[PDB]
Amino acid sequence: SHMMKAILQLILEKRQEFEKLPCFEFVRDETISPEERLILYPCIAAFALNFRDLNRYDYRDDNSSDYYQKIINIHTQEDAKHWEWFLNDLELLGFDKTMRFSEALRFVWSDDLLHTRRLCHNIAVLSHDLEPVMKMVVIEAMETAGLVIFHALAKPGESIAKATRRKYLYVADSHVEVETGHNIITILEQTQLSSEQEEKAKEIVNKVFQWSTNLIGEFERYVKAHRSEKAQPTAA
Amino acid sequence: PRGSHMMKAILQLILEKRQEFEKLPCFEFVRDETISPEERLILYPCIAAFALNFRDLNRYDYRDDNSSDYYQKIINIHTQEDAKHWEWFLNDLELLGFDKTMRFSEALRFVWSDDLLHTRRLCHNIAVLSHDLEPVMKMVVIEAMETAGLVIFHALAKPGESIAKATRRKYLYVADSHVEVETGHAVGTENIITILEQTQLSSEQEEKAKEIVNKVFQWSTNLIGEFERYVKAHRSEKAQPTAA
Ligand SMILES: N[C@@H](Cc1c[nH]c2c(Br)cc(Br)cc12)C(=O)O
Ligand SMILES: N[C@@H](Cc1c[nH]c2c(Br)cc(Br)cc12)C(=O)O
Ligand SMILES: [Fe+3]
Ligand SMILES: [Fe+3]
Ligand SMILES: [Fe+3]
Ligand SMILES: [Fe+3]
Ligand SMILES: [Fe+3]
Repeated sequence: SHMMKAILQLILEKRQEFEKLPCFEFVRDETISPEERLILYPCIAAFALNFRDLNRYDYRDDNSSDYYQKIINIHTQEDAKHWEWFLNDLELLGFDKTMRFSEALRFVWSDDLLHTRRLCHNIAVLSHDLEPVMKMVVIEAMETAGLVIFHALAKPGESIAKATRRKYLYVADSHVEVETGHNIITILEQTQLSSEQEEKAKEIVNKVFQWSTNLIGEFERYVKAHRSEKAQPTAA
Repeated sequence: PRGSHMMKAILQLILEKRQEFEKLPCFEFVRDETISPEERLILYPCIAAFALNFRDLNRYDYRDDNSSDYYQKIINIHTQEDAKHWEWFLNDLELLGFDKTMRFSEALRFVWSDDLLHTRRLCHNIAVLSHDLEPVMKMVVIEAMETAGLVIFHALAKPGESIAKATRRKYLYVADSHVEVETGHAVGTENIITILEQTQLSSEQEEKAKEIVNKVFQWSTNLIGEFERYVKAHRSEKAQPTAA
Protein backbone atom coordinates (compact mmCIF):
# COMPACT_ATOMS: atom_id res chain seq x y z
CA SER A 1 0.00 0.00 0.00
CA HIS A 2 2.38 2.72 -1.19
CA MET A 3 1.60 6.07 0.47
CA MET A 4 -1.81 7.49 -0.47
CA LYS A 5 -2.43 5.25 -3.47
CA ALA A 6 -5.58 3.79 -1.88
CA ILE A 7 -7.08 7.22 -1.15
CA LEU A 8 -6.32 8.56 -4.63
CA GLN A 9 -7.67 5.34 -6.17
CA LEU A 10 -10.86 5.75 -4.13
CA ILE A 11 -11.24 9.27 -5.56
CA LEU A 12 -10.84 7.87 -9.08
CA GLU A 13 -13.36 5.10 -8.33
CA LYS A 14 -15.89 7.60 -6.98
CA ARG A 15 -15.27 9.85 -9.99
CA GLN A 16 -16.08 7.09 -12.49
CA GLU A 17 -19.34 6.34 -10.66
CA PHE A 18 -20.14 10.05 -10.40
CA GLU A 19 -19.59 10.49 -14.15
CA LYS A 20 -22.34 7.96 -14.96
CA LEU A 21 -25.18 9.84 -13.23
CA PRO A 22 -28.23 10.31 -15.49
CA CYS A 23 -28.05 14.11 -15.28
CA PHE A 24 -24.69 14.05 -17.07
CA GLU A 25 -26.06 11.79 -19.81
CA PHE A 26 -28.74 14.43 -20.35
CA VAL A 27 -26.23 17.30 -20.47
CA ARG A 28 -23.96 15.45 -22.92
CA ASP A 29 -26.81 14.52 -25.30
CA GLU A 30 -26.20 16.60 -28.42
CA THR A 31 -29.57 15.53 -29.86
CA ILE A 32 -31.21 17.81 -27.27
CA SER A 33 -30.96 21.56 -27.78
CA PRO A 34 -28.28 23.13 -25.53
CA GLU A 35 -30.84 25.66 -24.26
CA GLU A 36 -32.90 22.81 -22.79
CA ARG A 37 -29.82 21.05 -21.38
CA LEU A 38 -28.95 24.19 -19.38
CA ILE A 39 -32.37 24.42 -17.69
CA LEU A 40 -30.55 23.45 -14.47
CA TYR A 41 -28.33 26.56 -14.61
CA PRO A 42 -30.34 28.77 -12.16
CA CYS A 43 -29.98 26.02 -9.53
CA ILE A 44 -26.26 26.83 -9.33
CA ALA A 45 -27.19 30.19 -7.75
CA ALA A 46 -27.71 28.34 -4.46
CA PHE A 47 -24.11 27.05 -4.68
CA ALA A 48 -21.81 29.36 -6.64
CA LEU A 49 -21.67 32.22 -4.14
CA ASN A 50 -21.56 29.84 -1.17
CA PHE A 51 -18.54 28.23 -2.85
CA ARG A 52 -16.89 31.66 -3.03
CA ASP A 53 -17.28 32.11 0.73
CA LEU A 54 -16.04 28.55 1.32
CA ASN A 55 -12.74 29.41 -0.38
CA ARG A 56 -12.55 32.93 1.07
CA TYR A 57 -13.23 32.16 4.73
CA ASP A 58 -13.37 28.40 5.40
CA TYR A 59 -10.47 26.94 3.40
CA ARG A 60 -8.33 30.08 3.60
CA ASP A 61 -6.22 31.08 6.60
CA ASP A 62 -3.98 34.05 5.81
CA ASN A 63 -2.56 34.16 9.36
CA SER A 64 -1.04 30.66 9.54
CA SER A 65 2.65 29.99 8.90
CA ASP A 66 2.02 26.37 7.84
CA TYR A 67 3.46 25.84 4.37
CA TYR A 68 0.63 23.46 3.47
CA GLN A 69 -1.91 26.11 4.50
CA LYS A 70 -0.17 28.71 2.32
CA ILE A 71 -0.47 26.38 -0.68
CA ILE A 72 -4.16 25.96 0.18
CA ASN A 73 -4.49 29.76 0.35
CA ILE A 74 -3.05 30.18 -3.16
CA HIS A 75 -5.41 27.50 -4.47
CA THR A 76 -8.44 29.25 -2.94
CA GLN A 77 -7.50 32.59 -4.51
CA GLU A 78 -8.29 31.15 -7.94
CA ASP A 79 -11.52 29.33 -7.06
CA ALA A 80 -12.83 32.41 -5.21
CA LYS A 81 -12.99 34.29 -8.54
CA HIS A 82 -15.30 31.96 -10.46
CA TRP A 83 -18.54 33.26 -8.92
CA GLU A 84 -18.34 36.28 -11.23
CA TRP A 85 -18.14 33.88 -14.19
CA PHE A 86 -21.39 32.29 -12.99
CA LEU A 87 -23.13 35.68 -12.89
CA ASN A 88 -21.70 36.50 -16.33
CA ASP A 89 -23.19 33.40 -17.97
CA LEU A 90 -26.38 33.83 -15.92
CA GLU A 91 -27.12 37.02 -17.86
CA LEU A 92 -25.98 35.57 -21.20
CA LEU A 93 -28.29 32.56 -20.84
CA GLY A 94 -31.29 34.80 -20.14
CA PHE A 95 -31.65 33.56 -16.55
CA ASP A 96 -30.96 36.93 -14.87
CA LYS A 97 -34.64 37.82 -14.96
CA THR A 98 -36.34 40.60 -13.02
CA MET A 99 -38.21 39.58 -9.87
CA ARG A 100 -39.20 40.59 -6.36
CA PHE A 101 -36.51 40.41 -3.68
CA SER A 102 -38.52 37.82 -1.74
CA GLU A 103 -38.92 35.66 -4.86
CA ALA A 104 -35.14 35.46 -5.23
CA LEU A 105 -34.81 34.59 -1.54
CA ARG A 106 -37.47 31.87 -1.77
CA PHE A 107 -35.69 30.42 -4.82
CA VAL A 108 -32.24 30.12 -3.22
CA TRP A 109 -33.67 28.70 0.02
CA SER A 110 -36.22 26.49 -1.75
CA ASP A 111 -36.56 23.01 -0.29
CA ASP A 112 -35.92 21.65 -3.81
CA LEU A 113 -32.39 23.12 -3.64
CA LEU A 114 -31.59 21.93 -0.11
CA HIS A 115 -28.64 19.70 -1.01
CA THR A 116 -27.30 22.22 -3.52
CA ARG A 117 -27.47 25.04 -0.96
CA ARG A 118 -26.01 23.01 1.92
CA LEU A 119 -23.10 21.42 0.02
CA CYS A 120 -20.53 24.07 0.93
CA HIS A 121 -22.00 24.29 4.44
CA ASN A 122 -21.38 20.57 4.98
CA ILE A 123 -17.86 20.84 3.53
CA ALA A 124 -16.94 23.67 5.91
CA VAL A 125 -18.25 21.74 8.93
CA LEU A 126 -16.23 18.71 7.81
CA SER A 127 -13.04 20.73 7.27
CA HIS A 128 -13.12 23.06 10.30
CA ASP A 129 -10.99 20.90 12.61
CA LEU A 130 -8.82 19.23 9.96
CA GLU A 131 -5.08 19.62 9.63
CA PRO A 132 -3.92 21.25 6.36
CA VAL A 133 -3.01 17.93 4.72
CA MET A 134 -6.49 16.59 5.50
CA LYS A 135 -8.04 19.78 4.13
CA MET A 136 -6.29 18.99 0.84
CA VAL A 137 -8.13 15.67 0.68
CA VAL A 138 -11.41 17.59 0.99
CA ILE A 139 -10.30 20.05 -1.70
CA GLU A 140 -9.00 17.36 -4.06
CA ALA A 141 -12.24 15.37 -3.84
CA MET A 142 -14.25 18.57 -4.32
CA GLU A 143 -12.19 19.64 -7.34
CA THR A 144 -12.58 16.19 -8.92
CA ALA A 145 -16.37 16.27 -8.63
CA GLY A 146 -16.49 19.83 -9.95
CA LEU A 147 -14.39 18.93 -12.99
CA VAL A 148 -16.84 16.14 -13.87
CA ILE A 149 -19.79 18.54 -13.70
CA PHE A 150 -18.21 21.28 -15.80
CA HIS A 151 -16.70 18.90 -18.37
CA ALA A 152 -20.31 18.03 -19.19
CA LEU A 153 -21.83 21.51 -18.80
CA ALA A 154 -19.18 22.96 -21.11
CA LYS A 155 -20.57 20.91 -24.01
CA PRO A 156 -23.94 22.72 -24.33
CA GLY A 157 -22.28 25.92 -23.11
CA GLU A 158 -19.70 26.05 -25.90
CA SER A 159 -22.40 25.16 -28.43
CA ILE A 160 -24.39 28.23 -27.36
CA ALA A 161 -21.24 30.37 -27.21
CA LYS A 162 -20.34 29.41 -30.78
CA ALA A 163 -23.88 29.79 -32.14
CA THR A 164 -24.36 33.21 -30.52
CA ARG A 165 -20.72 34.43 -30.78
CA ARG A 166 -20.68 35.33 -27.08
CA LYS A 167 -17.85 34.72 -24.61
CA TYR A 168 -19.03 32.36 -21.87
CA LEU A 169 -16.89 32.01 -18.75
CA TYR A 170 -18.60 29.53 -16.39
CA VAL A 171 -20.02 26.77 -18.61
CA ALA A 172 -17.03 27.07 -20.94
CA ASP A 173 -13.81 25.26 -21.81
CA SER A 174 -11.75 28.07 -20.25
CA HIS A 175 -13.30 27.28 -16.86
CA VAL A 176 -12.55 23.57 -17.34
CA GLU A 177 -8.92 24.30 -18.23
CA VAL A 178 -8.35 26.20 -14.98
CA GLU A 179 -10.01 23.41 -12.98
CA THR A 180 -7.94 20.75 -14.78
CA GLY A 181 -4.76 22.15 -13.22
CA HIS A 182 -6.38 21.65 -9.81
CA ASN A 183 0.41 21.55 -6.25
CA ILE A 184 -2.09 19.92 -3.88
CA ILE A 185 -2.15 16.63 -5.79
CA THR A 186 1.65 16.38 -5.76
CA ILE A 187 1.76 16.79 -1.96
CA LEU A 188 -0.88 14.08 -1.49
CA GLU A 189 1.07 11.67 -3.70
CA GLN A 190 4.12 12.18 -1.44
CA THR A 191 2.27 12.18 1.90
CA GLN A 192 2.26 9.22 4.30
CA LEU A 193 -0.90 8.98 6.40
CA SER A 194 -1.35 7.15 9.68
CA SER A 195 -4.05 4.52 10.13
CA GLU A 196 -6.28 7.10 11.81
CA GLN A 197 -5.62 9.66 9.07
CA GLU A 198 -6.29 7.15 6.29
CA GLU A 199 -9.64 6.17 7.80
CA LYS A 200 -10.62 9.84 8.10
CA ALA A 201 -9.56 10.47 4.49
CA LYS A 202 -11.81 7.65 3.29
CA GLU A 203 -14.72 9.18 5.21
CA ILE A 204 -13.95 12.54 3.58
CA VAL A 205 -13.99 11.11 0.05
CA ASN A 206 -17.22 9.20 0.69
CA LYS A 207 -19.02 12.24 2.10
CA VAL A 208 -17.89 14.68 -0.61
CA PHE A 209 -19.11 12.47 -3.46
CA GLN A 210 -22.31 11.55 -1.61
CA TRP A 211 -23.14 15.23 -1.09
CA SER A 212 -22.21 15.96 -4.72
CA THR A 213 -24.50 13.13 -5.84
CA ASN A 214 -27.34 14.63 -3.79
CA LEU A 215 -26.79 17.99 -5.51
CA ILE A 216 -26.88 16.36 -8.95
CA GLY A 217 -30.11 14.58 -8.02
CA GLU A 218 -31.65 17.96 -7.24
CA PHE A 219 -30.50 19.24 -10.64
CA GLU A 220 -32.23 16.36 -12.42
CA ARG A 221 -35.48 16.80 -10.49
CA TYR A 222 -35.47 20.53 -11.27
CA VAL A 223 -35.13 19.90 -15.01
CA LYS A 224 -38.10 17.51 -14.90
CA ALA A 225 -40.18 20.06 -12.98
CA HIS A 226 -39.18 22.99 -15.25
CA ARG A 227 -38.90 21.30 -18.64
CA SER A 228 -40.22 24.39 -20.48
CA GLU A 229 -37.93 26.98 -18.84
CA LYS A 230 -35.10 26.61 -21.34
CA ALA A 231 -32.27 29.10 -21.65
CA GLN A 232 -32.88 32.14 -23.88
CA PRO A 233 -29.52 33.43 -25.16
CA THR A 234 -29.18 36.22 -27.70
CA ALA A 235 -26.86 36.34 -30.70
CA ALA A 236 -24.26 39.01 -31.32
CA PRO B 1 -16.49 25.33 42.28
CA ARG B 2 -19.64 23.23 42.65
CA GLY B 3 -21.18 21.88 39.46
CA SER B 4 -24.36 23.87 40.11
CA HIS B 5 -22.23 26.95 40.80
CA MET B 6 -20.13 26.62 37.63
CA MET B 7 -23.37 26.62 35.65
CA LYS B 8 -24.70 29.55 37.66
CA ALA B 9 -21.61 31.47 36.55
CA ILE B 10 -22.35 30.66 32.90
CA LEU B 11 -25.94 31.89 33.16
CA GLN B 12 -24.67 35.03 34.91
CA LEU B 13 -22.11 35.45 32.12
CA ILE B 14 -24.96 35.41 29.60
CA LEU B 15 -26.71 38.17 31.57
CA GLU B 16 -23.44 40.12 31.77
CA LYS B 17 -22.94 39.83 28.00
CA ARG B 18 -26.59 40.81 27.50
CA GLN B 19 -26.22 44.03 29.50
CA GLU B 20 -23.14 44.99 27.48
CA PHE B 21 -24.83 43.98 24.21
CA GLU B 22 -27.83 46.21 25.00
CA LYS B 23 -25.59 49.31 25.12
CA LEU B 24 -24.41 49.12 21.50
CA PRO B 25 -24.89 52.41 19.60
CA CYS B 26 -27.11 50.78 16.97
CA PHE B 27 -29.73 50.05 19.64
CA GLU B 28 -29.66 53.64 20.91
CA PHE B 29 -30.39 54.69 17.33
CA VAL B 30 -33.26 52.22 16.93
CA ARG B 31 -34.82 53.27 20.26
CA ASP B 32 -34.58 57.03 19.51
CA GLU B 33 -38.19 58.14 19.05
CA THR B 34 -37.05 61.57 17.82
CA ILE B 35 -35.87 59.86 14.60
CA SER B 36 -38.47 58.76 12.07
CA PRO B 37 -39.24 55.02 12.37
CA GLU B 38 -38.79 54.63 8.61
CA GLU B 39 -35.19 55.81 8.98
CA ARG B 40 -34.56 53.64 12.05
CA LEU B 41 -35.55 50.53 10.05
CA ILE B 42 -33.10 51.22 7.21
CA LEU B 43 -31.17 48.18 8.49
CA TYR B 44 -34.13 45.85 7.83
CA PRO B 45 -32.99 44.51 4.40
CA CYS B 46 -29.72 43.43 6.03
CA ILE B 47 -31.67 40.73 7.89
CA ALA B 48 -32.25 38.97 4.55
CA ALA B 49 -28.71 37.59 4.81
CA PHE B 50 -29.60 36.04 8.19
CA ALA B 51 -33.30 35.21 8.51
CA LEU B 52 -33.44 32.32 6.05
CA ASN B 53 -30.07 30.97 7.19
CA PHE B 54 -31.51 30.99 10.71
CA ARG B 55 -34.42 28.87 9.46
CA ASP B 56 -32.02 26.24 8.09
CA LEU B 57 -29.95 26.40 11.29
CA ASN B 58 -33.00 25.34 13.29
CA ARG B 59 -34.25 22.89 10.66
CA TYR B 60 -31.06 20.95 9.96
CA ASP B 61 -28.18 21.90 12.30
CA TYR B 62 -29.72 21.96 15.78
CA ARG B 63 -32.33 19.28 15.08
CA ASP B 64 -31.69 15.52 15.34
CA ASP B 65 -34.92 13.51 15.24
CA ASN B 66 -33.17 10.12 15.56
CA SER B 67 -31.52 10.46 18.98
CA SER B 68 -33.16 9.11 22.13
CA ASP B 69 -31.62 11.74 24.41
CA TYR B 70 -34.54 13.61 25.95
CA TYR B 71 -32.50 16.83 25.96
CA GLN B 72 -32.21 16.52 22.18
CA LYS B 73 -35.99 16.10 21.89
CA ILE B 74 -36.52 19.36 23.78
CA ILE B 75 -34.02 21.04 21.45
CA ASN B 76 -36.00 19.72 18.47
CA ILE B 77 -39.26 21.16 19.82
CA HIS B 78 -37.59 24.52 20.49
CA THR B 79 -36.25 24.74 16.93
CA GLN B 80 -39.67 24.00 15.39
CA GLU B 81 -40.94 27.36 16.64
CA ASP B 82 -37.90 29.40 15.60
CA ALA B 83 -37.95 27.76 12.16
CA LYS B 84 -41.28 29.50 11.40
CA HIS B 85 -40.23 33.12 11.92
CA TRP B 86 -38.62 33.52 8.48
CA GLU B 87 -42.11 33.93 7.01
CA TRP B 88 -42.69 36.80 9.45
CA PHE B 89 -39.52 38.46 8.14
CA LEU B 90 -40.78 38.23 4.55
CA ASN B 91 -44.17 39.55 5.70
CA ASP B 92 -42.69 42.74 7.16
CA LEU B 93 -40.23 42.98 4.25
CA GLU B 94 -43.17 43.63 1.91
CA LEU B 95 -44.98 45.89 4.38
CA LEU B 96 -41.90 48.09 4.87
CA GLY B 97 -41.49 48.60 1.11
CA PHE B 98 -38.21 46.66 0.99
CA ASP B 99 -39.47 43.83 -1.26
CA LYS B 100 -38.46 45.78 -4.34
CA THR B 101 -38.25 44.52 -7.90
CA MET B 102 -34.71 43.78 -9.08
CA ARG B 103 -32.48 41.56 -11.20
CA PHE B 104 -31.79 38.06 -9.90
CA SER B 105 -28.05 38.79 -9.80
CA GLU B 106 -28.62 42.05 -7.90
CA ALA B 107 -30.44 40.15 -5.16
CA LEU B 108 -27.59 37.62 -5.08
CA ARG B 109 -24.94 40.35 -4.88
CA PHE B 110 -26.84 41.97 -1.99
CA VAL B 111 -27.11 38.85 0.18
CA TRP B 112 -23.46 37.92 -0.43
CA SER B 113 -22.23 41.52 -0.21
CA ASP B 114 -18.97 41.96 1.70
CA ASP B 115 -20.75 44.55 3.87
CA LEU B 116 -23.03 41.77 5.19
CA LEU B 117 -20.26 39.22 5.82
CA HIS B 118 -20.75 38.85 9.58
CA THR B 119 -24.55 38.88 9.22
CA ARG B 120 -24.45 36.14 6.58
CA ARG B 121 -21.97 33.88 8.41
CA LEU B 122 -23.49 34.13 11.91
CA CYS B 123 -25.61 30.98 11.58
CA HIS B 124 -22.75 29.30 9.71
CA ASN B 125 -20.41 29.93 12.65
CA ILE B 126 -23.07 28.73 15.09
CA ALA B 127 -23.56 25.48 13.17
CA VAL B 128 -19.81 24.84 13.07
CA LEU B 129 -19.63 25.56 16.81
CA SER B 130 -22.56 23.24 17.62
CA HIS B 131 -21.79 20.30 15.32
CA ASP B 132 -19.98 18.00 17.78
CA LEU B 133 -21.58 19.30 21.00
CA GLU B 134 -23.61 17.20 23.40
CA PRO B 135 -27.26 18.30 23.81
CA VAL B 136 -26.65 20.15 27.08
CA MET B 137 -23.91 22.22 25.41
CA LYS B 138 -26.20 22.91 22.46
CA MET B 139 -28.70 24.40 24.92
CA VAL B 140 -26.06 26.91 25.99
CA VAL B 141 -25.64 27.91 22.34
CA ILE B 142 -29.41 28.22 21.92
CA GLU B 143 -29.91 30.12 25.18
CA ALA B 144 -27.17 32.62 24.30
CA MET B 145 -28.56 33.05 20.77
CA GLU B 146 -32.09 33.61 22.06
CA THR B 147 -30.81 36.15 24.60
CA ALA B 148 -28.99 38.17 21.94
CA GLY B 149 -31.98 37.95 19.61
CA LEU B 150 -34.36 39.21 22.30
CA VAL B 151 -32.17 42.29 22.78
CA ILE B 152 -32.29 43.06 19.05
CA PHE B 153 -36.03 42.58 18.66
CA HIS B 154 -36.91 44.43 21.86
CA ALA B 155 -35.32 47.43 20.14
CA LEU B 156 -36.60 46.78 16.61
CA ALA B 157 -40.16 46.43 17.92
CA LYS B 158 -40.20 50.11 18.92
CA PRO B 159 -40.09 51.60 15.38
CA GLY B 160 -41.97 48.55 14.11
CA GLU B 161 -44.96 49.03 16.40
CA SER B 162 -44.96 52.76 15.65
CA ILE B 163 -45.28 52.03 11.92
CA ALA B 164 -47.87 49.30 12.56
CA LYS B 165 -50.02 51.73 14.55
CA ALA B 166 -49.71 54.58 12.04
CA THR B 167 -50.49 52.37 9.02
CA ARG B 168 -52.99 49.97 10.67
CA ARG B 169 -51.06 46.97 9.33
CA LYS B 170 -50.23 43.70 11.08
CA TYR B 171 -46.47 43.38 11.50
CA LEU B 172 -45.09 40.03 12.61
CA TYR B 173 -41.27 40.27 12.71
CA VAL B 174 -40.47 43.73 14.11
CA ALA B 175 -43.45 43.51 16.47
CA ASP B 176 -44.21 42.88 20.13
CA SER B 177 -45.88 39.58 19.22
CA HIS B 178 -42.55 38.25 17.94
CA VAL B 179 -40.83 39.26 21.19
CA GLU B 180 -43.56 37.61 23.29
CA VAL B 181 -43.32 34.33 21.36
CA GLU B 182 -39.56 34.24 21.99
CA THR B 183 -40.10 35.02 25.68
CA GLY B 184 -42.72 32.29 26.04
CA HIS B 185 -42.10 28.59 25.47
CA ALA B 186 -44.14 25.79 23.86
CA VAL B 187 -47.03 24.45 25.92
CA GLY B 188 -46.21 21.18 27.65
CA THR B 189 -42.43 21.51 27.24
CA GLU B 190 -39.82 22.12 29.91
CA ASN B 191 -37.93 25.40 29.81
CA ILE B 192 -34.39 25.18 28.46
CA ILE B 193 -33.15 27.71 31.03
CA THR B 194 -34.77 25.63 33.78
CA ILE B 195 -32.90 22.53 32.61
CA LEU B 196 -29.67 24.55 32.53
CA GLU B 197 -30.39 25.86 36.04
CA GLN B 198 -30.58 22.25 37.27
CA THR B 199 -27.50 21.02 35.37
CA GLN B 200 -24.12 20.41 37.01
CA LEU B 201 -21.20 21.07 34.66
CA SER B 202 -17.73 19.57 34.77
CA SER B 203 -14.61 21.71 34.54
CA GLU B 204 -14.32 20.82 30.85
CA GLN B 205 -17.97 21.71 30.23
CA GLU B 206 -17.53 25.10 31.91
CA GLU B 207 -14.55 25.88 29.67
CA LYS B 208 -16.59 25.07 26.56
CA ALA B 209 -19.58 27.01 27.91
CA LYS B 210 -17.48 30.15 28.41
CA GLU B 211 -16.14 29.86 24.85
CA ILE B 212 -19.69 29.40 23.52
CA VAL B 213 -21.09 32.44 25.32
CA ASN B 214 -18.11 34.61 24.33
CA LYS B 215 -18.29 33.59 20.66
CA VAL B 216 -22.08 33.93 20.31
CA PHE B 217 -22.13 37.48 21.67
CA GLN B 218 -18.96 38.46 19.79
CA TRP B 219 -20.48 37.28 16.49
CA SER B 220 -23.74 39.04 17.38
CA THR B 221 -21.77 42.22 18.12
CA ASN B 222 -20.09 41.96 14.71
CA LEU B 223 -23.50 41.63 13.04
CA ILE B 224 -24.78 44.73 14.84
CA GLY B 225 -21.69 46.64 13.74
CA GLU B 226 -22.52 45.77 10.14
CA PHE B 227 -26.08 47.01 10.67
CA GLU B 228 -24.80 50.37 11.91
CA ARG B 229 -22.35 50.74 9.02
CA TYR B 230 -25.09 49.85 6.54
CA VAL B 231 -27.39 52.58 7.88
CA LYS B 232 -24.58 55.14 7.57
CA ALA B 233 -23.84 54.04 4.00
CA HIS B 234 -27.54 53.93 2.97
CA ARG B 235 -28.98 56.81 4.97
CA SER B 236 -31.51 57.72 2.25
CA GLU B 237 -33.00 54.23 1.74
CA LYS B 238 -35.67 54.58 4.40
CA ALA B 239 -38.64 52.26 4.73
CA GLN B 240 -41.73 53.08 2.65
CA PRO B 241 -44.78 51.55 4.34
CA THR B 242 -48.33 51.94 3.05
CA ALA B 243 -51.46 52.66 5.08
CA ALA B 244 -54.79 50.83 5.13
N1 LIG C 1 -16.00 25.05 -10.70
C1 LIG C 1 -16.98 25.25 -9.65
C2 LIG C 1 -16.40 24.67 -8.37
C3 LIG C 1 -17.01 23.36 -7.86
C4 LIG C 1 -16.34 22.37 -7.15
N2 LIG C 1 -17.13 21.36 -6.83
C5 LIG C 1 -18.35 21.61 -7.30
C6 LIG C 1 -19.52 20.86 -7.22
BR1 LIG C 1 -19.52 19.15 -6.31
C7 LIG C 1 -20.69 21.32 -7.79
C8 LIG C 1 -20.70 22.54 -8.44
BR2 LIG C 1 -22.37 23.16 -9.22
C9 LIG C 1 -19.53 23.29 -8.52
C10 LIG C 1 -18.33 22.83 -7.94
C11 LIG C 1 -17.24 26.75 -9.46
O1 LIG C 1 -16.36 27.59 -9.79
O2 LIG C 1 -18.33 27.15 -8.97
N1 LIG D 1 -35.84 36.11 16.44
C1 LIG D 1 -34.91 36.01 15.34
C2 LIG D 1 -33.86 34.97 15.71
C3 LIG D 1 -32.49 35.47 16.16
C4 LIG D 1 -31.73 34.95 17.20
N2 LIG D 1 -30.58 35.57 17.36
C5 LIG D 1 -30.50 36.54 16.44
C6 LIG D 1 -29.49 37.47 16.20
BR1 LIG D 1 -27.89 37.47 17.28
C7 LIG D 1 -29.62 38.39 15.18
C8 LIG D 1 -30.77 38.39 14.40
BR2 LIG D 1 -30.93 39.70 12.98
C9 LIG D 1 -31.78 37.47 14.65
C10 LIG D 1 -31.65 36.51 15.68
C11 LIG D 1 -35.65 35.50 14.10
O1 LIG D 1 -36.82 35.04 14.22
O2 LIG D 1 -35.10 35.52 12.97
FE1 LIG E 1 -14.59 26.85 -10.67
FE1 LIG F 1 -10.73 24.81 -8.66
FE1 LIG G 1 -37.61 34.76 16.16
FE1 LIG H 1 -36.44 31.35 19.99
FE1 LIG I 1 -37.04 30.09 24.03
